Amino acid sequence: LAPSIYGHDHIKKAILLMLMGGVEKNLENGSHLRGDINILMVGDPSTAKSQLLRFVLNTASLAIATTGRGSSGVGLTAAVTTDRETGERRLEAGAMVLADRGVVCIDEFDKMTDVDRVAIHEVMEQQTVTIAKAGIHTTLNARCSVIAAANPVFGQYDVNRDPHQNIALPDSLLSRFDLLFVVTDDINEIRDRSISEHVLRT
Amino acid sequence: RNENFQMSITPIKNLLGRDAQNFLLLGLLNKNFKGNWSLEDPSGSVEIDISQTIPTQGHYYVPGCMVLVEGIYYSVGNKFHVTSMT
Ligand SMILES: Nc1ncnc2c1ncn2[C@@H]1O[C@H](COP(=O)(O)OP(=O)(O)NP(=O)(O)O)[C@@H](O)[C@H]1O
Ligand SMILES: [Mg+2]
Repeated sequence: LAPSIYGHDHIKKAILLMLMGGVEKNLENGSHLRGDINILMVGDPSTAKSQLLRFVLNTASLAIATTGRGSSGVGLTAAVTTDRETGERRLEAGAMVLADRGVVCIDEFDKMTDVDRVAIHEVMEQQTVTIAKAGIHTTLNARCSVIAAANPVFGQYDVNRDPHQNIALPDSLLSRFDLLFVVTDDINEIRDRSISEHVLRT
Repeated sequence: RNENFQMSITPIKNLLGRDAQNFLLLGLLNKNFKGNWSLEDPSGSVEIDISQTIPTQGHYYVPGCMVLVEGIYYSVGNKFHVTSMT
């Protein structure tokens, strides 16, 4: 995976297992346990977080790209529109629904407005989204691995302070990710030599 | 042009970050302003430790002399530990 990215071995391992998520369970009364693996890469700039998202976007069978500012919460779940073929109100699938039995890539994830992130919760918790507007009252499948990229509240990770203080997102959202990765561009001559000569070959 | 070299010289700037590895240098024998012995190349300079070295005996080794040097680079002190000099 991503042979043009140096290092990040544990992340590429997690990405591989996330492309190949575990079996979904269905239980009594139709009770449900999800099988996707949800990954959050949070860390310093220029740590290949976006490039790893772009590799995943090019490698999964079904991947939908999104970015924090560019994504509306409605544009993420599903949107009501009038089908001009007939004149009726109809739902248009958003990114989370289009990625069903696939993955969603989210770059600049912590830059989202919170009324967007309020719409992330049902996909993570229930693999579904629920619509209750325009006289349309439905639930849609959104069964997909979210992989996301973010930065701390400060421009770089501050090891003097706690993860909940470094990381912008609520704990009620962070707990829904399977693996929370923290990466840093921590300076070191040996690693810098290695990554540099790799990038020049690239 | 000498047959013995055509191992081969790495310019001093190539060393940086290539930790704990054998190299052959060619350099101007400085004494740095900090006082330490040193080699300089058009690409850069590095401080040297001579305390374990074996020079070849048919030569003088004054400052500013161009010297071929074999040694191990150590990034921890940014030193170049000299095996031998000629
Ligand atoms: N380990 C690496 N190997 C090779 N290139 C790398 C590596 N880490 C970063 N880069 C390069 O850094 C550039 C920026 O990568 P990118 O994925 O946008 O970083 P990022 O983690 O998303 N930073 P940011 O969006 O500011 O939080 C790309 O051109 C990558 O090729
Ligand atoms: Mg990025």
